[PDB]
This record gives sequence, structure tokens and C-alpha cells, in this order.
Amino acid sequence: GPLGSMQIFVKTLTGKTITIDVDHADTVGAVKAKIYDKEGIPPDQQRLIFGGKQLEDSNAMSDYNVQKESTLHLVLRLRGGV
Repeated sequence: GPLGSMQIFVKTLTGKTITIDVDHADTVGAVKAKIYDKEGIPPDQQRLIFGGKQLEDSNAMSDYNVQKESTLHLVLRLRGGV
């Protein structure tokens, strides 16, 4: 039958590769929260960057650029915290 599932790769400012399963019916905001719990970083303090440009809250699934395994750059400005 039908199906829909695709994981993404996020790279933290500390050079950490993380994998998370997501669906095209999801959004950046939701993904950010998932990663936050994955390790324990502030989603409101972290941001996504692709090729140099930042990714909005809907710039991911709806954008039609989410695949089973995509490489994205994640930069967080924690400077010391959880």
C-alpha cells in the first residue's frame, strides 16, 4: 500500500551529525523540536542553513526538499547551556 517517511541529517555548530525521521506533511518548526529533545538544545536559539540561506519554519517539508537523507547545516548560538 501507500507510505510516507523520510529522515533528515542535521549538523550542529559543534560538528555533530544527527538523524531524525520526518514526513513531508511536517514542518521545520516541528523538526526543530524533535532535535531539541534528541540532545537537549534550545530550538529558539538554533537555526537552520542551506547553502548559506536560512530555512523558515515551513522551509523543509512543504518546500519539497526533504528526502530520506538530506544534509543540512544547523548553527546554534548556545555559548554554554543545557
